Amino acid sequence: MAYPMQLGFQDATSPIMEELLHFHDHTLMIVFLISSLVLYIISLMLTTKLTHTSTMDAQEVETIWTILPAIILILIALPSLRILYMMDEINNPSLTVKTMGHQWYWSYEYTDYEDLSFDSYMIPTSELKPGELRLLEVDNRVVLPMEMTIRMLVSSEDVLHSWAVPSLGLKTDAIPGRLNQTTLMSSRPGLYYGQCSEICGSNHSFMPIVLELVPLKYFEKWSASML
Amino acid sequence: ITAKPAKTPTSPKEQAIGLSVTFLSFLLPAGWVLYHLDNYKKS
Amino acid sequence: HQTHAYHMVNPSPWPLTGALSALLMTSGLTMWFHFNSMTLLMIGLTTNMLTMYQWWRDVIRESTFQGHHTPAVQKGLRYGMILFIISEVLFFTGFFWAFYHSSLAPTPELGGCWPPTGIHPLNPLEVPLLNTSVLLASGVSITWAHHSLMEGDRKHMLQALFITITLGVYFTLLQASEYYEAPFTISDGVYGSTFFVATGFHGLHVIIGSTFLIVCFFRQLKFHFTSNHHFGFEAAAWYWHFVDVVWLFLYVSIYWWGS
Amino acid sequence: FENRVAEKQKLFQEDNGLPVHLKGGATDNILYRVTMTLCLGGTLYSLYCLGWASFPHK
Amino acid sequence: KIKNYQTAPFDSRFPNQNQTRNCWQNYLDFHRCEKAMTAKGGDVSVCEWYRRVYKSLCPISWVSTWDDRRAEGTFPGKI
Amino acid sequence: HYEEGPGKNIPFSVENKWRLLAMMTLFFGSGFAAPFFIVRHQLLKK
Amino acid sequence: ASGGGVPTDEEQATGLEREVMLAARKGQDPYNILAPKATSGTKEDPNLVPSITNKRIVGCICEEDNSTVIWFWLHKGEAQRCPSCGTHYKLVPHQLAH
Amino acid sequence: ASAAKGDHGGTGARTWRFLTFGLALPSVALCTLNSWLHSGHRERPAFIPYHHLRIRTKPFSWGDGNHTFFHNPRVNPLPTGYEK
Amino acid sequence: MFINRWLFSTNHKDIGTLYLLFGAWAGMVGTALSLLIRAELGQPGTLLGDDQIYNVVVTAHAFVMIFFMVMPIMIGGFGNWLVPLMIGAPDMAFPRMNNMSFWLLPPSFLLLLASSMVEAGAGTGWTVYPPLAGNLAHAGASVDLTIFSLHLAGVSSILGAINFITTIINMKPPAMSQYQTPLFVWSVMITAVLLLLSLPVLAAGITMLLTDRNLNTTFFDPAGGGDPILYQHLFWFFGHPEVYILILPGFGMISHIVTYYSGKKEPFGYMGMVWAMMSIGFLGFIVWAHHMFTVGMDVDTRAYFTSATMIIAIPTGVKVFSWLATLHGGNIKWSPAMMWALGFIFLFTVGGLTGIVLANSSLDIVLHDTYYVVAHFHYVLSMGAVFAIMGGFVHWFPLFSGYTLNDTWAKIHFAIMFVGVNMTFFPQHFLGLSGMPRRYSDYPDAYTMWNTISSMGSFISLTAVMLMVFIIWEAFASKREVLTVDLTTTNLEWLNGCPPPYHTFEEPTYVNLK
Ligand SMILES: CCCCCCCCCCCCCCCCCC(=O)OCC(COC(=O)CCCCCCCCCCCCCCCCC)OC(=O)CCCCCCCCCCCCCCCCC
Ligand code: HEA
Ligand code: HEA
Ligand SMILES: CCCCC/C=C\C/C=C\C/C=C/C/C=C/CCCC(=O)O[C@H](COC(=O)CCCCCCCCCCCCCCCCC)COP(=O)(O)OCCN
Ligand SMILES: CCCCC/C=C\C/C=C\C/C=C\C/C=C\CCCC(=O)O[C@H](COC(=O)CCCCCCCCCCCCCCCCC)COP(=O)(O)OCCN
Ligand SMILES: CCCCC/C=C/C/C=C/CCCCCCCC(=O)O[C@H](COC(=O)CCCCCCCCCCCCCCC)COP(=O)(O)OCC[N+](C)(C)C
Ligand SMILES: CCCCCC/C=C/CCCCCCCCCC(=O)O[C@H](COC(=O)CCCCCCCCCCCCCCC)COP(=O)(O)OC[C@@H](O)CO
Ligand SMILES: CCCCCC/C=C\CCCCCCCCCC(=O)O[C@H](COC(=O)CCCCCCCCCCCCCCC)COP(=O)(O)OC[C@@H](O)CO
Ligand SMILES: CCCCCC/C=C\CCCCCCCCCC(=O)O[C@H](COC(=O)CCCCCCCCCCCCCCC)COP(=O)(O)OC[C@@H](O)CO
Ligand SMILES: CCCCCCCCCCO[C@@H]1O[C@H](CO)[C@@H](O[C@H]2O[C@H](CO)[C@@H](O)[C@H](O)[C@H]2O)[C@H](O)[C@H]1O
Ligand SMILES: CCCCCCCCCCO[C@@H]1O[C@H](CO)[C@@H](O[C@H]2O[C@H](CO)[C@@H](O)[C@H](O)[C@H]2O)[C@H](O)[C@H]1O
Ligand SMILES: C[C@H](CCC(=O)O)[C@H]1CC[C@H]2[C@@H]3[C@H](O)C[C@@H]4C[C@H](O)CC[C@]4(C)[C@H]3C[C@H](O)[C@]12C
Ligand SMILES: C[C@H](CCC(=O)O)[C@H]1CC[C@H]2[C@@H]3[C@H](O)C[C@@H]4C[C@H](O)CC[C@]4(C)[C@H]3C[C@H](O)[C@]12C
Ligand code: CUA
Ligand SMILES: [Cu+2]
Ligand SMILES: [Mg+2]
Ligand code: NA
Ligand code: NA
Ligand SMILES: [Zn+2]
Repeated sequence: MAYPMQLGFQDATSPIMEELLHFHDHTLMIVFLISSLVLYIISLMLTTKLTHTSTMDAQEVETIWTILPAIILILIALPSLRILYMMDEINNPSLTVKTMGHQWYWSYEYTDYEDLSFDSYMIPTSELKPGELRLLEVDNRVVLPMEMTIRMLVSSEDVLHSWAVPSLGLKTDAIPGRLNQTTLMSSRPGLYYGQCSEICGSNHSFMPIVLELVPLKYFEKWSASML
Repeated sequence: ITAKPAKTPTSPKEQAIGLSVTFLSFLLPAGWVLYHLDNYKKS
Repeated sequence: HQTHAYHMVNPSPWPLTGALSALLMTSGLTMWFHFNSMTLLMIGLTTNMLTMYQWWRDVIRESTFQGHHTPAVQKGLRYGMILFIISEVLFFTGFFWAFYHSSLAPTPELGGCWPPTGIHPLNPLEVPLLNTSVLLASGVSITWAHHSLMEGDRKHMLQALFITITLGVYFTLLQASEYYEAPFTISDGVYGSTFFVATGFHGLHVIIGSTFLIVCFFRQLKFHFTSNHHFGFEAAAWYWHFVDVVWLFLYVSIYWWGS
Repeated sequence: FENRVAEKQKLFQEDNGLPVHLKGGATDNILYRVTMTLCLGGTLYSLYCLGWASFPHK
Repeated sequence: KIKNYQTAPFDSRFPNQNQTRNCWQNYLDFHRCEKAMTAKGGDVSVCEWYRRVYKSLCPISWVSTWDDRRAEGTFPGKI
Repeated sequence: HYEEGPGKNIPFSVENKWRLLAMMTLFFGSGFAAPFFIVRHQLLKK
Repeated sequence: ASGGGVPTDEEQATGLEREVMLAARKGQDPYNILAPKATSGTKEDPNLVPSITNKRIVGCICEEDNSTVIWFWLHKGEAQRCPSCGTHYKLVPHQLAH
Repeated sequence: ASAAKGDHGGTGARTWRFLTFGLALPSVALCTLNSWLHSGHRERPAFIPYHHLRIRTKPFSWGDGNHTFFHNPRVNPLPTGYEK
Repeated sequence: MFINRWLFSTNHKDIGTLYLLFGAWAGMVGTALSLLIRAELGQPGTLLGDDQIYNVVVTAHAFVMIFFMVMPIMIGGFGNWLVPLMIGAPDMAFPRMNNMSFWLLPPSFLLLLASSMVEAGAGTGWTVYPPLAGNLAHAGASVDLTIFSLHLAGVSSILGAINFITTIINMKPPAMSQYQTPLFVWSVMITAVLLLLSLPVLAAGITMLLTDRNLNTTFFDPAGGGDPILYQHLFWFFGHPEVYILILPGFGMISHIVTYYSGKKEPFGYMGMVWAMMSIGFLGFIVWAHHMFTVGMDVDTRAYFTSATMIIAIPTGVKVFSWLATLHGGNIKWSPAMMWALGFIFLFTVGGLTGIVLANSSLDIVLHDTYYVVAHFHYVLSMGAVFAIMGGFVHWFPLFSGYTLNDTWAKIHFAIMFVGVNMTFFPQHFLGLSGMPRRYSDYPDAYTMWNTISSMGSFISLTAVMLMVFIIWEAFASKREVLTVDLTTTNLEWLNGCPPPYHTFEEPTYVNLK
């Protein structure tokens, strides 16, 4: 989850999210450099009484400032697209889970073997237990096995929603009539939080996602107990 | 640019009036609605 | 007094009556869709027609009667009409995109096929083909009218223009009959939606273009056009070729390929 | 028909100060008043309809 | 054959994020197979791979609507 | 013709600065107040 | 087959359209449809700038394909020079019978 | 199916009238024949209350709310089937 | 005389004035909506109500700022005032149609206000996606009033685009080529081409939404075989060109301001500036699906839209560097309009660079529908389009009015606004990276500190807006009449004095061909 005064991304929980952090660091360095360079050149143009107001030839200098940005773009695009395609790589999941968005809660279906499904609603602030997080806890968490490749399929039975978990680098829109796929792999046990990420009406702010990552044997017994 | 001196000079006192009236024209109606929000919701 | 060639237009109420007519038509449609009433809509349609009538009347007064359409003014009106037609092309482009989006990737609700299960399209070799021949023919006859006008031939201009208008009207009646006879409706899923909204906007433009040709016919009867200066006719002919070309795209895409 | 454009050219070029939308004579004034009256009256009616639709009706 | 089925495998016909047609196709294939088997008095057990794949992939409400429409005579796919 | 020159090419008078202040106050103030009263209106419904 | 009945511009053009059309026949350009051709621009051979009043704005493109146009008021009287490049211009006021 | 006429000395009104009466209107007359030989009412298919057809998410703003604008009783079933 | 002049106008300056007044009033409405957003978010919990009333406010905030403040001010206001004067033309090509483009906007605004007063308002986002905007989740008139408001604004701008293109192509002096017209004129022509091509597609899409809501079509409804994602394609095919429509006239005014207050007769690199604006206009039509990286598109499509979007940095970077090269060697006049332009150059660059971060579809997975997007676009809109507007307004106010502003107050105003907007939007980057979603009326507790700061920033900007109104009042109250303006030889729009006569260029300029 996010923590107070946080400046950057939530800590990576999946190898893909770690890849994104390093790529963002790379890109942010460029952003800082270019924005600093512009601010600095502004100040330099503005800090002298010397003048040169006759006509200035432009041809030579515009090579520089087309070719250098083209090069920089290519240095961004190459690792960007590498991560893109690696996110698309085939991985062979060992479990499929579906989630359906609704106004205003998520339901989950785990139907590889038995007919397991349940709804997952925000815990009202007046019902939080001490230490629990406002607007983020749910009554029924999405329990999943850690250290395994999971296929998540996302749809909606009413308006658009979007199923997001920032620390796993996940955000997949929930579109009625459509079954969108993403892949999930947690390197660690724990609780990973996300929030509905497509405006969906009166309680869009209040339909969160909590994943609970545990060892496979615990997931199996939980699954049995949820039938 | 150059310009003539003001045809109808606006003294500091007059500017203080204009600025006060301007500010109050934005602040009082919104302030009234926001002050009474509870009475609107609790209704 | 001016020494450029451009037209300073007299102050005019019609921009405002047109803008208000747009308010009345849109709030009228809202009242009709949600509050079971046609009153505002009928007022808006009426003021819209009055606005168009007096505005274009005044353009005729400014040009035929007062002489303000120098070559520079005409050149601007040519650009304006071409740009207007470009915007209408992009408007239709959105409906063709919607048609191809739905028909190239038919969803499970349709049976996963195109045309959808339960839809029986019209035969494109029957009335749709007749319609194609009608509008193509009207493209030939309006070209005859244009050359007759340029050659100074009043009678044959009028005859060719009358033929063009008659074909436009024939297309419109054939399409009205086809609408009535069609076994599918606008509420028949995305097939009926794309079919009727795309051909329906085209049909409206055929009516608009036929009205414009009819304006030109009466202006010609009244000798307004010269053999060299007749931009209302030129613009109506451009608009008419646009309507003919949109039809050919509809016929090939929706009626034929989409059948 | 006969070509009477010259007569209309005389009419609409007459040095009477009238704007082109009224220069046809008294009928222009009537059609103008009808149009403006429908537009202004219709616009007031539409505001009334907004007012009505702005509140629930049980 | 392929038991110890865990979940639906990658299927080169449906390699993209949108998996709607994968659910739909296996649903059709299963019910096509079951109609063919039940008619000629065979065993629906050969239809099982399609059954497991569609149950893994398809939203419960889609399967349920489709089943309801098959029973009503309004299912628009060909079985 | 029409009036030309500073203060004359605008649809509002600038002949008296205090009448002008009032006009500008109603003009910009009505625009800024409108969303607050629309919010109130929607709250007073339900 | 063939007949007439369509008015020509010569017969029916009126107003400014007709003025433009008639002047063009005479090779004249009272309504500024054409770009004037430059003289050498010397004080002896200044560019002659028609006007229906006693001043007119000149735009001077100093060198061929400059994108910058230099604009100034040319007043009746002695020729004036373009601020940027010195090219001379002289106003030739008249009544629009020119 | 290509073209094959061959005029072009200098396009004029006479040529476009020739095309109008010699090719364009005869084409319309021939397709008008073809169409009036394939007129005649096809038999309406069994009604099936498919859920992707006869959509009603809001009543129409005319009539009883349930008839499309150019409703033809012979060929356009209502959501509940053909009218009597 | 009053009705003839101001309701029946055929004059490009007066219509320009009408647009400036309309957009200023809209700016107040949109500012108030923005303070309601930030009041709701200025402390954790719920202030107003749930997400519906909240997102009616958000939705209206965006439509007001875009369609009733920026575009009427830049194109209708500065465009109409400046473009004919900058080419020596006696008015626009279609001076009476021009007036209808103006008069369609008060009814368009009325329809949007009506949408928020009836039922529960249109709480859809300014993108108006179905099915939330459809007739089951948004039953009743509000969304249809919104659609119609967009129709009228669309017609207004399409006809204005026709007017501007025609005027700029057809009504220059016969000797002036397109490559001798000022950059602001180029920027208006290119924006008008973008409006002409993009708005009909929006009109098609919203008309399809209207018929899905009222005529039982199913373009966007899977039950009939429709697709919500088709709506998004049609909307964003318009929506990305629209943001270049919002910034290009700003780029044009920035070029004039930087040139003028550097004491230069011309911008650096004129043909490169033309090339860059044309390139931006063209590339702006082939990138729209970077608004859709999370909807489920194939990977190769995402790779293409990532790559095409980033290309736009190249021509935009030429413009930034060319502005810096225009300052270079200048005799810098530190006027208030110059300060606005300098703030533009830097803050626009920051917002463009965060847009390049977002262009990377892999990272956009995590940033999409978060406040990082909100931070990107308010850097280019509130510190870009708005700064160019304020710069142009202070620079040309003496031309339009004949009176001078108090420069010391105008510098105070800039200073206040600069603090306020940066305090509002800079912390939003952190909220977005750390995962706060868009269109939320309340947030998990961790996000409190930056939301609190952001809302305090928004009140600083309110104070600047109030001060702006006072400054305009003080100028008209004191009546300091303009005497002399520097650099008229390269700024034709000043050469007829301040304000210019109702009719200018009755006798056109003399320009020879040689
Ligand atoms: C840029 C617009 C103008 C700036 C406006 C505000 C200026 C003040 C701040 C700003 C002063 C400039 C320094 C900027 C970064 C400061 C925070 C940071 O450590 O950012 C870190 C990252 C990711 O973080 C991590 O994963 C590691 C965290 C490391 C923690 C160590 C402690 C760091 C110190 C605590 C920060 C205090 C919070 C500041 C709170 C600030 C609230 C207003 O976040 C991000 O990506 C933020 C993404 C922003 C992208 C826009 C770049 C524009 C830069 C313009 C600079 C030119 C010169 C400015 C020269 C400035 C003068 C014009
Ligand atoms: C003025 C308005 C404006 C402008 C000009 C832009 C400009 C750009 N924007 Fe946009 N943007 C918006 C207004 C604008 N934007 C809005 C309103 C939205 C949200 C819509 C909504 O959802 O409601 C949005 C959303 C948006 C998204 C979607 C993000 C998401 O929803 O998840 C993306 C993604 O690619 C994007 C990217 C860009 C880029 C690459 C540019 C480029 O044009 C910027 C190029 C500029 C530079 C790069 C700076 C100058 C360059 C140099 C100094 C050269 C050297 C630089 C490099 C080598 C990198 N923008
Ligand atoms: C031009 C576009 C524009 C502008 C200027 C702004 C200005 C501001 N916006 Fe903007 N905003 C949007 C376009 C804009 N916004 C859009 C498109 C969205 C997305 C909507 C959606 O999600 O659907 C949005 C969303 C958005 C949100 C996110 C809401 C959410 O996700 O829940 C927030 C939150 O803080 C925000 C706040 C502000 C604030 C504090 C300002 C302040 O900076 C405003 C301060 C005041 C001014 C800048 C003055 C205004 C101008 C004048 C008074 C004109 C003067 C006239 C003359 C000189 C002639 N806006
Ligand atoms: C539901 C029903 C349909 C609804 C209505 C649909 C549309 C109707 C459209 C408008 C029709 C209007 C018709 C106007 C006809 C004009 C006739 C009068 C003018 C005229 O007859 O002019 C002559 C042309 O004649 C001529 O046969 C003109 C003859 C036109 C022929 C038309 C087609 C019929 C021909 C059958 C021949 C078949 C050939 C097939 C092979 C073709 C291979 C290409 C030329 O003569 P001229 O001596 O140079 O004179 C010059 C002064 N006029
Ligand atoms: C040549 C034959 C006739 C062609 C022209 C006919 C009329 C078209 C009029 C306007 C067309 C404009 C909008 C098109 C909307 C849909 C109409 C589609 C064409 C049509 O007429 O469709 C009919 C349905 O009409 C219906 O719903 C109701 C139609 C009437 C209500 C229209 C609602 C208003 C919509 C306004 C859209 C906004 C305007 C666009 C703004 C663009 C701004 C730039 C089809 O009838 P059916 O009974 O379903 O099936 C036939 C079965 N026997
Ligand atoms: C974020 C963006 C940045 C990304 C990176 C960009 C880096 C850009 C760096 C570029 C450095 C280029 C420097 C050029 C300066 C040298 C030229 C100059 O400044 O001098 C002028 C040359 O002008 C001539 O002809 C030739 C034409 C005029 C030359 C002056 C104009 C060029 C100025 C470029 C300014 C760049 C400003 C910063 C932009 C980043 C005048 O010279 P002359 O001898 O003719 O007259 C002198 C008279 N004598 C002969 C008697 C002495
Ligand atoms: C444009 C105005 C007049 C239009 C008249 C119609 C002209 C045709 C244009 C469209 C051509 C494609 C139409 C395809 C329609 C489906 C038929 C088809 O596609 O047939 C195929 C060949 O098609 C093929 O286009 C082969 C290619 C077709 C060529 C047709 C003849 C014209 C070619 C020259 C045109 C002149 C030059 C134009 C200027 C460049 C194969 O034959 P099938 O019959 O499928 O049999 C298969 C069996 O197993 C079935 O039992
Ligand atoms: C059932 C639906 C009802 C509502 C829809 C509209 C209904 C009907 C509209 C039909 C349009 C008729 C337009 C008549 C224009 C007459 C004025 C005219 O034609 O004016 C001409 C100028 O052209 C000009 O302005 C050109 C003016 C061009 C205007 C028309 C372009 C068509 C616009 C239609 C609106 C479409 C909207 C579609 C939206 C989906 C005058 O110049 P000349 O002809 O050279 O004459 C001068 C010579 O005489 C000198 O010798
Ligand atoms: C949901 C329902 C929404 C309905 C909204 C409807 C809104 C609008 C109400 C429209 C009322 C129209 C009244 C007639 C307007 C005629 C304009 C015209 O014809 O404009 C002409 C210029 O435009 C030109 O040519 C070329 C352009 C001609 C344009 C004709 C008008 C089009 C109006 C609809 C435009 C959008 C169409 C769809 C695009 C997707 C003439 O320009 P003026 O400045 O007048 O004179 C110049 C003088 O020199 C002439 O002597
Ligand atoms: C987001 C933009 C808004 C910015 C904030 C506005 C800043 C302050 C504006 C002041 O507004 C006034 O404040 C008073 C309170 O200080 C209110 O009086 C209210 O409170 C008084 C004291 O309790 C009573 O005397 C009055 O009757 C009662 O209306 C009054 O109505 C309201 O106009
Ligand atoms: C010069 C400016 C012109 C301004 C004219 C103002 C005209 C005002 C007439 C009032 O009309 C109201 O509107 C509806 C129709 O006119 C009627 O409602 C009814 O009207 C419909 C009649 O078609 C029915 O469908 C509905 O059941 C029902 O709500 C209602 O009784 C009637 O009082
Ligand atoms: C040829 C054309 C106009 C030159 C003129 O007639 O004045 C110029 C104007 C801007 C120039 C472009 C811009 O300066 C941007 C690029 C600069 C690179 O150095 C070459 C390609 C580059 C894409 C240039 C190619 C070409 O020289 C352009 C397009
Ligand atoms: C009366 C008029 C002669 C033109 C003139 O000199 O006034 C003639 C010449 C061309 C005639 C029109 C054309 O021949 C075309 C049409 C032919 C129809 O058979 C009669 C109406 C029709 C519309 C004719 C009406 C009228 O008799 C017209 C208009
Ligand atoms: Cu569900 Cu937002
Ligand atoms: Cu974009
Ligand atoms: Mg989204
Ligand atoms: Na012609
Ligand atoms: Na809140
Ligand atoms: Zn010179």
